[PDB]
Amino acid sequence: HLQEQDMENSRQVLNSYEVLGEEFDRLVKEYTVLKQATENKRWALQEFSKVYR
Amino acid sequence: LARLKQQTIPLKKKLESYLDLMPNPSLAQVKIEEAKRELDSIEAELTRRVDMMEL
Repeated sequence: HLQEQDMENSRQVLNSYEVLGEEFDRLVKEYTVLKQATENKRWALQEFSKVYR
Repeated sequence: LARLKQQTIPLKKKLESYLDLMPNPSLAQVKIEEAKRELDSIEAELTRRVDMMEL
């Protein structure tokens, strides 16, 4: 009863994001791509810092 | 229970690409401006460490 409550809350959050429209879906995809590239640079920076130590 | 917790992982992983955006498209565009700016900056923030390594 906690588990499908958590999945119901997650699906409600996803639906509330889907209310905004396809422009916000494009924003979701764009920020996902930007944050994936951002984490790609961040992990490389952290790995170089660990190598330098 | 086990299969619900297993299928939670891809659903939560896809949901993780949604919590970083507030429900306001105008402010979303306003801060996506600096999102593009910080991407262009961290494409250059890795440059000076490589420059100090090479020099």
